[PDB]
Parts: sequence; structure tokens; C-alpha cells
Amino acid sequence: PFFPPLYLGGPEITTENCEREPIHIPGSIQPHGALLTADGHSGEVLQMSLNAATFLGQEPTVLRGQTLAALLPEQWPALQAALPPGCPDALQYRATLDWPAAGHLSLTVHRVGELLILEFEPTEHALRNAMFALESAPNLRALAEVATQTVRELTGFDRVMLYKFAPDATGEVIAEARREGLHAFLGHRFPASDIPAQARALYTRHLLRLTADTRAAAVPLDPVLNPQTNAPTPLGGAVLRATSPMHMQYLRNMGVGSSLSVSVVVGGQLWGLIACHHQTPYVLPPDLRTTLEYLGRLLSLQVQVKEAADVAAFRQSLREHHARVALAAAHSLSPHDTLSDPALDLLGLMRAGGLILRFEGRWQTLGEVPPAPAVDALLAWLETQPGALVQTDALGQLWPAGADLAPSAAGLLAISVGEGWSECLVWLRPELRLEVAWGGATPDQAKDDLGPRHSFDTYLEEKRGYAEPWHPGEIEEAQDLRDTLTGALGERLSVIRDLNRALTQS
Amino acid sequence: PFFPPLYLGGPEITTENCEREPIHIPGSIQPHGALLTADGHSGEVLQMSLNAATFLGQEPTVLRGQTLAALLPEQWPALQAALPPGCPDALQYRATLDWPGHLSLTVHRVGELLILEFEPTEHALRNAMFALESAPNLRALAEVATQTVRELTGFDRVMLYKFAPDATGEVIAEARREGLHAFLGHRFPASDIPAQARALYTRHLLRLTADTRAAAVPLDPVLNPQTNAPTPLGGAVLRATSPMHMQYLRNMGVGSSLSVSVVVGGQLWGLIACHHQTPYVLPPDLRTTLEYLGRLLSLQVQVKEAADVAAFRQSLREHHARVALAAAHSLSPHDTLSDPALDLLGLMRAGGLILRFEGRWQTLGEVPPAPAVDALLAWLETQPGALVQTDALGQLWPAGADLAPSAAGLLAISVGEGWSECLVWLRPELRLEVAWGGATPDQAKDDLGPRHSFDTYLEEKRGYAEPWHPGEIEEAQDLRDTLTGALGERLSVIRDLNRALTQS
Ligand SMILES: C=CC1=C(C)/C(=C/C2=[NH+]C(=C\c3[nH]c(/C=C4\NC(=O)[C@@H](C)\C4=C/C)c(C)c3CCC(=O)O)/C(CCC(=O)O)=C2C)NC1=O
Ligand SMILES: C=CC1=C(C)/C(=C/C2=[NH+]C(=C\c3[nH]c(/C=C4\NC(=O)[C@@H](C)\C4=C/C)c(C)c3CCC(=O)O)/C(CCC(=O)O)=C2C)NC1=O
Repeated sequence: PFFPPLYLGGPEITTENCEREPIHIPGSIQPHGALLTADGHSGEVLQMSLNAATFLGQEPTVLRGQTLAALLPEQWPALQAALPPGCPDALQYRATLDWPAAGHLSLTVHRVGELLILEFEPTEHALRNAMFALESAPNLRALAEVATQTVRELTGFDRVMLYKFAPDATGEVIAEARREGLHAFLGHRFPASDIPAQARALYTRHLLRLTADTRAAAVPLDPVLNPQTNAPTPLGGAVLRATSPMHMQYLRNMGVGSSLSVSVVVGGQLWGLIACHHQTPYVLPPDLRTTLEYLGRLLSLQVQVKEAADVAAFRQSLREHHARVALAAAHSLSPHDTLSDPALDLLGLMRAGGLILRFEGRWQTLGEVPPAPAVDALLAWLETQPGALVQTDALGQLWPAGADLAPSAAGLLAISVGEGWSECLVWLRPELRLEVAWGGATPDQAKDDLGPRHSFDTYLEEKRGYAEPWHPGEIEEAQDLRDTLTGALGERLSVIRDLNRALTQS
Repeated sequence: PFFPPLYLGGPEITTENCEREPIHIPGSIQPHGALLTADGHSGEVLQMSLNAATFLGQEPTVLRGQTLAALLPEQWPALQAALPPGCPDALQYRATLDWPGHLSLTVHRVGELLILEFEPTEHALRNAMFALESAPNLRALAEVATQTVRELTGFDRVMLYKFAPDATGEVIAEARREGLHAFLGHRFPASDIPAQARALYTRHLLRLTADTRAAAVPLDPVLNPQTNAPTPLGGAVLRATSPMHMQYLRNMGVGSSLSVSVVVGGQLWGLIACHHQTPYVLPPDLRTTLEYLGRLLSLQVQVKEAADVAAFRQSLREHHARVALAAAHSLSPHDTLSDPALDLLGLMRAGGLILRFEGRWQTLGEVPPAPAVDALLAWLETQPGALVQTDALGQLWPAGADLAPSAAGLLAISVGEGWSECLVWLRPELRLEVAWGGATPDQAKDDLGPRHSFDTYLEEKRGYAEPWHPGEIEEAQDLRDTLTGALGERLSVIRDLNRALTQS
């Protein structure tokens, strides 16, 4: 639930109440364009940006109280065709204008409810080569390099980087291209507090936003409330939408003049950003932004292709080792024997230190394992767990009672044959020395200050109770075992009923 | 395995030996450009198209025996950067030239060789991209595509052609000129698009025929002297069309062709296929626009299909959720999955059902006679996977072609493995009429060349049923997991029964 905005009457936003900021309703725009709201039926003007009078070059007595039919005679018929009543608010329409007072204008329109938002901005063979270059990258780190070079070339920005999210919403810079004699942010990881959750929800909907100037003063809308609904006007799909005042402070301390980002969306989920900085105030032309929007879409396809090629490659190293195992667990009638032979080796398939088997109603260990009573502690925890696969790199965090059992078991991968964890397998990876290079500060040191942090330098933190993280192609290998074992469970039942049959008869 | 080409010494291609035609090595180009092959290291010219002398406007004594350094001084450095040794042959590079009019040069590398293609040259795409992303369903998306493509290209007919899992295609959307025939809805055999052609159209994603009544222009010398072998022209756009397919478009009465491949998750999904009545040449800078749209579509197909399934499966929400709870605590499936209060016949819109647990079978609804049940089950045990899905049973199993009245359609899942325990939904026989565009699959192997008729043809199909909506197959595979999942509890219990009866 969001707090009301400042103009209506709401509380002051700090680091504590961050999630509850109405970013999508600022009631203000960035001062390098003009904004008009009109009725989606009559064509009568309802709101103006305060700067619109001069930018379009007319007396505001005339603008307030006029039809879109009289202002844009060539466009108003064309506009009503493209955006019919009851259309998604993500749908946009663009056209170019020859306004004599200014010169050349680029008009961008979209519909929200019974309302039209109008955005005005001044305006005036490599993309084909770039598209073909992305499709012929070998791996993923190769694809991310081609992206950053290509974007820096077109835009002429100081720094361009590809920023990728983890499943816990802390991001990592995976590739970077910059000007010479500058700091390097590559490899650095960042907390889940820099990008709030409602902002992540927005960046899945609309796929581009920017800040032309970080030291700019915002321009209000008049009248401030939409008189149709007597409510604040939603500016989510508007590009001239003023930036959140909190984030503006952040870019000042990092010492940035201008920002831009394009969202990468894989299968209806936010995957990462392409984030650009410049040292000085800098305005990108609107016809160049369009090129960036195509590249965002091309990437969103090629991310899928390269990731699925990385897994298939890895899993072709473990081919014969997989195939002999799969044959041995498909004819097993006693798993406590066939899955314990060192001649098969289940420790090497997963590159694990130890293993805990559990079938029938007992348990048996291979390799390097915790002491005996501590095994029964671990298993007791797994029975409460929801799914059919539990995967962790740090065990001490998920389970604090087993934070002392790091030397043998820091890492864990567990699969449940059948359901309920009556029967399972558990691979164990030992403790490792870990050093994570945080860009700025650790997650605990992001909630101390009333505003953003000052330091953005390379920070080293020693993490304890961590292990070697699981390659995704190994998790895919495990889930294929989990199927074979659960599959041949039917034969096991079959037999025992026939045993039961005799012993009922006796 | 392919036959050798005509110039080396191979057999004449007919309808019998179609799969064995070397399409990717014709040794000829379409006469509206020029083609040069050069060494990828020295830059020395090795092959010319016979028409190249005049098109580029030079004496062929000069062209043969020259460097690319002397011909394109501004390009030769730039070209060696873009295409390094050992790069995929799908990678392309383009640039524009001011030849005393204007030329568009397109280059790609195959092995130790460079292919050069020459062609003459001289705000809506942004609107189209946004319109595709805001389409409600799939048939709505396919309509936006066909309108948008007809507008830019100005072609007579544009249509989206989608493949079935058996490689017979169906026209799902269409936009055309007025006073013309309508191909929409018509289905076509798996013999019109051969299999090696399908293999090619997954690699390179555009091809065209500028003129159907054109004579092909040969290459000189005809064999690449580097390898003493025919020069591969797969990635070349000026590549001459197969002579068989040229005959086909003449009988359909087409002047010019173009197609763009739609590729979903490393598989061919469909084509965008365009015709014109007269010879017509598309400019190269307009083709580039079409190539972007092909890529945009290939993403949006995925989004709209996954939205169609999720929509359907939200109608069957409570009916699914009650069932899933009942088969997760079952200790006797022969009881809990037989109550009409649960109803498994309605979840799948089926006429009948055959259950099988323990070691016997029990039926609900409308089912075949008793000895014929044991015929059907005997067949399922030989079947490979864990799900068998068919609309026509008589084709997959000819011994049960007589059991159409009760069981024309089938969907069977195997709890566990081996078909010891399974469930089988049955759909009854239905009157079916399929509108073939031209002729049926049996009437495509008679003639020595292509067919003449392309009119609406009606065939009465017998032994067919209502086909399964994909959201129903997704519903079935989620049951197959619950039943197999709770098999563990079933075993657990019986061992403890066994425990007592061992003790006695
Ligand atoms: C090296 C990589 C890197 C990182 C990790 C990074 C983060 C980052 N923040 C972003 C946005 C926002 N952040 C906050 C708020 C807070 N964030 C904090 O730190 C505290 C003080 C806080 C609240 C108490 C809000 C409200 C917004 C939404 C702004 C709007 O849409 O109006 C964006 C997207 C915008 C863009 O691309 O320029 C990025 C990419 N900036 C970098 O360059
Ligand atoms: C209304 C829908 C409709 C259909 C179904 C249709 C067919 C069709 N076949 C295509 C291609 C080829 N066909 C054949 C050969 C044969 N075709 C036959 O019928 C028999 C005689 C036969 C061999 C025994 C060969 C070698 C090729 C490869 C061409 C090459 O790449 O050189 C293409 C794609 C190319 C394009 O769009 O132009 C289409 C779209 N034309 C339509 O517009």
C-alpha cells in the first residue's frame, strides 16, 4: 500500500518508508518537453504542463479551451484510429510535426482510461550489422560484451553496463564498456534496496526511462488533479515523467549528470537492465532512443538462446556417466545397493564431498559426512520442506541449528523420490573461503543513513559458511534422476503386493 | 544423402527423388545482381558471375586477377574486421557504395572464402512493434502481422502459414487484394516443403524469387579452385531457385515470391509467405525492415500462445483443485477416482474412461465392449513414453479401426512406468470435412511435376474425433504427477502390512 503524494497531503519519504512512495504519480515533468492531457472523446484539452505555452508558442488563454481537432488537424483522425477506447496503456503512437514557431516536433501519445496523454519533444545501417553480430555470439559473456560495445558506440555515453539480477533481487554487473581514465564497476554486486519492489513491477510494464538532468527542477501540471475523476493523473507510460527525488540524490553522490535504462524481459519476468551514465547533463534525441528500444527486444530473445546453449554444452561432458546411472536406477529393487557401488560413483556426477542415502527406513553414507546424531538433525529439517528439491549454497542461513556443521556440509542439493521425504538423496559440498566485492556497502549498511550512501569504492567482505555454488546444468541433471527413481517406484510396489499376496494366503 | 548437381554429373530430379536434390549448390544466380568469390586472406578474386563485368562496368580481363584492396579501398580493411577467420556462416556484413549509380554490398564468409553480393539501391516500424505487443490472442496477432506486411511491401497476397507436428501446414491468417481467390483455412501436404529445405530455413531466415520466368545466370569458373568442389550458396540471397519449385509457382500463377521464417526455441514454427502476380523486385533496404518484423514475431508468438493456455486453464480451476487433493491422499484409486461427485469425465470433455489399478479394470460412461478393452490395453503396454495422445486411433492402431463409435479419440497417462497402472479418456467418432488447398496427400505423388488445381477441395474423413486443446494435455500431465507422487505412501503402508504378515 502506497502513501498519498505530497500535493494531496502525505508523509515525507525516507529510507524506512521506501516501498510506499507513489513514483508513478509525481504530478510533474522533466523540463525538456511539454505535456497535454485531453478528453478521449470530445478532444477538449484538460491539463497543460506549465511550460507548454512557450514551447508550443501560444497564449495559454487559447490552449486551455480548444479541441485537438483544431491544433493537430492532420493527426486527430489518425490518432483516434490507432488508440480505440479500451486499449492497453502500454500501446503507444508516434508522429512528426512541422510546428512553425519551434521547428520540428516529435509527438508521442497513449491512452489511460477516458484520457489522452500527449508528449512533445524537439527533433531533426549499423543496427542491421549489430543484430547479426548478437546472433553469432558463442556464449553468454560473449553476448554481453557485444551489447555493451554496440550501445556505447551509438549513444556516445561515458559508461554502459549490463546489470543482471539474482533470484533474490541483488544485482551484479556482468559486462561493462567505459571511457579511459575512469573507475571500473565490473564484477561488483549491489543490494536489493537500490531498486525497490514496485519499481521492479513498473519496469516489467514500460521498458524505457531516463533522467536528462540530475540537477533539474521539476515542472508541475495545471490543474494538478484530473477534473474527470478528481484524482491525480497517472504518468507511468509518460517519458517526461519526473524522477523520484530520492534517486536523484543517489546519482548526485555517484557523480552522474544523466541516466538511461532499458529493461530486459525473459518469459514475463525482469531479467536485467542496460544502464548508462554520463558525467554531464545530456539529452538523447527521440529517434535514437527508438534504436535502443529495438536492441532491448533483440537481446530479450538472444538471452534465452545463449543460456539454453550453455547448459546443453556442460551436460554433454557428463554423458556416459549420466547414461549408465540412469540405466541402473531404472531396474533397482534395492536402491541401498545399486546406488552405493563406487563403480558407478554418484559423488563425481555432482562434484560433491559427501552423500546421504535414505531408502526403506534407514540411512547410509558415502565420502565425507557430518557426525551421526547431526545427520538425524538435517533429515528432520528436510521433512518440513515444501517441494521435491532443496538447493542451497549456504546452509547456516536457511537452517541456523546446522550452522556449526560447515566443515563437511556448507553446500546441499537434495531430491525426494516420491513425496514427503520418506526417501531422498543429499549431496554435500564443504566450506570454502569466500570474498564478495560489494560496490559501495553491504546490505546491512544501506539502511543506516536517512538518504543514499557516499562511498561507491571496491569493498571487501569475508563471508563464512559458504561453498562452491551449483552450476544450473547440475540441477537439471539431478531432476532427471529424481524422475527415474520416482518412475520405477511402481515396480517396487507391484512386487511387494505379490509377496503380500502369498503371506495373506498363509 | 544428396545426389551430385547437374554440372558435375547427376540424375534428373522428379517427384520420386525429391529429398536428394542439392538445392544449396545450384552454381547459378538470379539475374538482378552480381556475385564475386574471393580468397579470405590474400583478397584475390577467384569467381565471377557471368553478368558481373557489365553490372560493375569493367573489362573482365581486369576483374579476374585483382585484389579486393584495389576494388573497394575503403571497405577491405573494414571487411576483415567484421568477419574474422573461423566465424559462423550465418554472420553477415553490409555497406553502401558509390559506383559510377549506388550499390548495396553484402558479404559473408564460408571457410577460406568470401562471397560478395551486389544489388542496386537508392517511422511506421515503431508503431507496428508496439501494436504486436498489445494483441489479445494469437489469431489477433496473426491479423496485425498480415496487414502490416501488405502495407509496407505492397504485395498482392500476404499470409501466415503454420506447421503442424507432422509437417503439414495450415494458412491461419491472410490479407489480399480485392477480386482475388482466398487460401485462408486451407491445409497443404508435407510434400510441398521437403525436409532438407526445412533444415535450411532454420539456418538462414529469408529467401525470394524476383522472377518466376527468369533464366539463371551461371558462375565462372563453375568450381571453386581452392577445393576443386562446388561453391556453397546457402547464405547468398541471389542464389537461384530450385527448378522444381519454379514450375509450381507458374501453375499457381505467381510472378514473384518472398518468405521469412518464424523460429521458436530452435525450431521452425511457420512462414510469412508473399506472392505477386507480376515480376517485382523489392529494394534491399526494405527487406531489412521485414527481417526485424520476423524477429519481433518469433518472440511474440511465444507470449501469446502461453497466454491462450493460461486463460483456458483458469476456467477449470475449482474442478482441478478438488481433484488434485483427492488423488494425493488416495490409498485405493479404484474408489476415489470413480465417484461421479468428483467427475473425471467433465475435466477432459470425454465420452468414456478406462481406469486400471491393482491389477483389474473398471469403466465409466461410454466404452467399447469387454474383449476389445483388453485389445486396447495390450497395445498401450508396448508404447514408449508416459503419455499417448491421438485424435485418430484407427491410424496408429489398425486392429482397433472398428472401435470408432465409442473411441475415435484417446488420451492416456501412465502412473509410474510400464503401463501397469493408467487412465484412458475416450472421445467418440465425429463427422469431419477438411478443406485441402489443391489436392489430398495421396494425390501429390502421381504427377511427374507439381499439380494444376489449387481450388477448394473437400474430403470426408472417417475415424476422426474432436482434437485435444493443448491446455487439456497440460491438465493431464499434472494429474500424472500427483498420482505417481503419492505412490510412495502406497508402498510405505504395504510394507508395514507385509511386516505383520511376515511376523505371522
Ligand atoms: C551499478 C548499478 C546501479 C544500481 C544498483 C543502481 C540502482 C538503481 N536505482 C534505480 C531506481 C530507483 N531507486 C530508488 C530508490 C532508492 N535506491 C536507493 O539506493 C535508496 C536511497 C532508495 C530509496 C530509499 C527509486 C525510488 C528508484 C526509481 C526511480 C524512478 O523511476 O523514479 C535504478 C533505475 C533508474 C535508472 O536506470 O536511472 C537503478 C538502476 N544505480 C546504478 O547505476
Ligand atoms: C499456399 C501455400 C504455399 C505452399 C504450400 C507452397 C509451397 C512451398 N514450397 C516451398 C519450397 C520448395 N518446394 C520445393 C519442391 C516441391 N514443391 C512441390 O510442391 C513439389 C513439386 C516439390 C518437390 C517434389 C523445393 C525444392 C523448395 C525449396 C525452394 C528453394 O529454396 O530453392 C516454399 C518456400 C519457398 C518460397 O516461399 O518461395 C513454399 C511456401 N507455396 C505456397 O505459397
